[PDB]
Amino acid sequence: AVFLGFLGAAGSTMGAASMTLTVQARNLLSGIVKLTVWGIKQLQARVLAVERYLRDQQLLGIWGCSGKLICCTNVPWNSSWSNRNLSEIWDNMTWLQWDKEISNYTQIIYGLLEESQNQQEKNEQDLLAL
Amino acid sequence: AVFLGFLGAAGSTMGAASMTLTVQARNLLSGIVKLTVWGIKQLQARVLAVERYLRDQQLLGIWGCSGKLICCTNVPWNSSWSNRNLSEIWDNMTWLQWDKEISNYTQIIYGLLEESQNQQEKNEQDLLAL
Amino acid sequence: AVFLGFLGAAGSTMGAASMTLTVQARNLLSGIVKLTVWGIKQLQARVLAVERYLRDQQLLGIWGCSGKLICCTNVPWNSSWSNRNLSEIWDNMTWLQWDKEISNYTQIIYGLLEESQNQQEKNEQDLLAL
Amino acid sequence: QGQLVQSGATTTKPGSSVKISCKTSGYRFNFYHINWIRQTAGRGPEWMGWISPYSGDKNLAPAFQDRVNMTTDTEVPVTSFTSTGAAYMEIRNLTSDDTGTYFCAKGLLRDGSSTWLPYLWGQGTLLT
Amino acid sequence: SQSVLTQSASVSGSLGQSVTISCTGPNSVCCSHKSISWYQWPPGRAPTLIIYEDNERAPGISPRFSGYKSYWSAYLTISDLRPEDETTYYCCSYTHNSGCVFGTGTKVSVLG
Ligand SMILES: *[C@@H]1O[C@H](CO)[C@@H](O[C@@H]2O[C@H](CO)[C@@H](O[C@@H]3O[C@H](CO[C@H]4O[C@H](CO)[C@@H](O)[C@H](O[C@H]5O[C@H](CO)[C@@H](O)[C@H](O)[C@@H]5O)[C@@H]4O)[C@@H](O)[C@H](O[C@H]4O[C@H](CO)[C@@H](O)[C@H](O)[C@@H]4O)[C@@H]3O)[C@H](O)[C@H]2NC(C)=O)[C@H](O)[C@H]1NC(C)=O
Ligand SMILES: *[C@@H]1O[C@H](CO)[C@@H](O)[C@H](O)[C@H]1NC(C)=O
Ligand SMILES: *[C@@H]1O[C@H](CO)[C@@H](O)[C@H](O)[C@H]1NC(C)=O
Ligand SMILES: *[C@@H]1O[C@H](CO)[C@@H](O)[C@H](O)[C@H]1NC(C)=O
Ligand SMILES: *[C@@H]1O[C@H](CO)[C@@H](O)[C@H](O)[C@H]1NC(C)=O
Ligand SMILES: *[C@@H]1O[C@H](CO)[C@@H](O)[C@H](O)[C@H]1NC(C)=O
Ligand SMILES: *[C@@H]1O[C@H](CO)[C@@H](O)[C@H](O)[C@H]1NC(C)=O
Repeated sequence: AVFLGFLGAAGSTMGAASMTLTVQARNLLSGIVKLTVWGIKQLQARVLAVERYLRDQQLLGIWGCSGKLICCTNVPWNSSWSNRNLSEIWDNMTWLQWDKEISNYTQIIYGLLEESQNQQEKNEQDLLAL
Repeated sequence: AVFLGFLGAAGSTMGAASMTLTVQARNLLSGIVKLTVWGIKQLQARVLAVERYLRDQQLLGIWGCSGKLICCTNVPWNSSWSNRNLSEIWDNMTWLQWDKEISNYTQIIYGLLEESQNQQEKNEQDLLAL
Repeated sequence: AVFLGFLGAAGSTMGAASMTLTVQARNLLSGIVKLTVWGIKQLQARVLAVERYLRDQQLLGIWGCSGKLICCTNVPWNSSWSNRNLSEIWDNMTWLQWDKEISNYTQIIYGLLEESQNQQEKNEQDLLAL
Repeated sequence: QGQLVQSGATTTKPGSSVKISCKTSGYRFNFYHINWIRQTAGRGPEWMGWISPYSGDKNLAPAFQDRVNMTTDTEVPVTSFTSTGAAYMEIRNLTSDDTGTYFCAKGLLRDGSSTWLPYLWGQGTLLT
Repeated sequence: SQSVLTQSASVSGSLGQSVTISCTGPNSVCCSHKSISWYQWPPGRAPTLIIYEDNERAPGISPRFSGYKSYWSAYLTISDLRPEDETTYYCCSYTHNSGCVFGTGTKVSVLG
């Protein structure tokens, strides 16, 4: 491997950028290090940092992906979203090119992942009722 | 199913309201969208939102329920808490009626769930010591 | 057991202090209970509380330990970190004495735990590709 | 998903050299190899060689290693994922046996076991 | 010509039927240690990638074309013949860091 750094594979293939996720998983929250200009403006930025982060953790939690960097689910890939082959995606276009093609259907997928999780712990609720 | 909405089953049975949890799991944190009246008062409300949310995630984490919407545990149901039948609860009274009857014993249960988890990862700690 | 309290085993053995983790897991975030001196200074402290807490949850998440109080991993114990026996640690020195001896190598270990998790969900990604 | 227009049909005589161009568009020129293939009157098709617009690396058949002059420029980026590049082609010891139609070809993928495979072809250039 | 990778010389077919083109050679260019790519090639014009890596089709390639590669020879089938199929087909053996070793060619007629 080569430590490309933060967003080092932004122009690389989705198969190469998918193996370096814990690099952008650290610097998404950074860390730790009173009334003036930047003082109030720094605290406003520190709050926004944890809000956007908890939204991505809350969304991951209600999908059953809480704690996963790569998470497999039940929702099948609808051909209307992207009728592209598996080899022309992971070894071709980048994650930036991918988000533009899925920008439309990305809201429908987020709802399919939620009920696919609620209708899984509810099934397991009956699976442990005996 | 019928998309009743946020808190749509507040007056419905505990068995019907338990199948629509990811609806109130989203809007508990809402989201994203500098010195005046509402400005300071908005930031005070944005901080309180993530604090009450992380308390419910911290409590869920120390119970082994981190990531669960429906979570099964080891603590047996004490008859002193509610000596009611299973059918007269899930197909009768609502979650609002339930919280009033359990408001007393709700603190004892929260402690029983914590040590029931610590005496589970400690047992599994010995289970993987060989 | 004896409810020693918050940090009650700070001077006790690492084997005795390791069985009372949910005590310091609660009071790390405490909880809930507008322009003056302490007012601005309280909100500055309330934000710092959730930031240091989410860093320890973010670090636990990228290690596969999200939700664990005791978490077992794959990284083997390097003798250069501490060439001490298992009995002279868990039944002798305290967690305070332990952190001083590992203060150096503690950053190398944090990187070994990250890639040990990414090269585990990536292996499981291929394990479920069939 | 872009075009690869070439030069015209320039006809010379043996012993000389001919320059063939290949102007790209509609795709990131530095992300895909540029193969060169010809179909002469005497054989079928023959693979000449490809070159990497990113690594600048060459790999060509031994039947054309001591004849082919193969170079590329540097893309003029249009957008984030679009650019405009150029690939050049020249031969050395020319005969009437090399009379045929020549085209360039953009590589297949950006990774894997078929990174250079000629996928998107040009239009054709008739030689001597 | 000096193609070490032979094909099927020529073949004929009819509308609504399926064809098959062979492609084999010696142990130096075939087969289990090399990928096989098939190319539709009108006479001296713009080619087209039909199949890459033995059996994988290119983007937009119709589900009619199929592929197969035994230890001895690779086959290109043309299920359900359509009238616009008359052309010449070529195969190529390659690896990840090599070049295309093309074939002899096979003219396919759909006269029906
Ligand atoms: C930026 O974007 C560019 C363009 O997309 C990327 O460049 C492409 O990268 C991919 C993958 O890294 C390349 O695909 C591989 O191609 C090699 C072929 O290289 C071999 O042969 C070459 C010619 O004979 C030779 O030059 C190579 O030797 C080394 O020396 C050169 C000196 O210039 C050096 O630059 C090289 O890097 C080499 O190290 C080499 O011997 C092929 O072998 C690969 O197949 C292997 O790997 C795949 C998995 O990747 C595996 O499935 C196979 O089985 C096999 O094991 C692979 O196909 C592609 O050729 C590059 N160029 C293009 C597409 O034009 C670049 O990587 C991006 N960088 C970043 C940082 O994003
Ligand atoms: C694909 O999505 C459409 C809506 O965009 C839906 O009507 C259809 O049933 C879906 N099909 C599959 C196979 O998921
Ligand atoms: C998304 O919707 C817009 C609506 O204007 C449309 O133009 C665009 O093509 C859609 N995206 C895709 C990938 O089709
Ligand atoms: C029920 O709770 C009481 C305390 O309220 C306790 O003394 C008793 O042991 C408990 N019994 C069971 C069966 O849990
Ligand atoms: C809870 O405690 C109060 C103490 O005043 C008591 O009145 C009430 O009945 C208790 N709740 C239940 C359900 O018994
Ligand atoms: C121990 O750590 C050193 C670096 O401090 C490293 O070079 C060595 O390979 C490691 N050995 C083991 C067994 O982990
Ligand atoms: C950590 O590094 C310092 C560097 O000054 C060194 O003095 C100290 O001994 C090291 N810690 C251990 C446990 O060796």
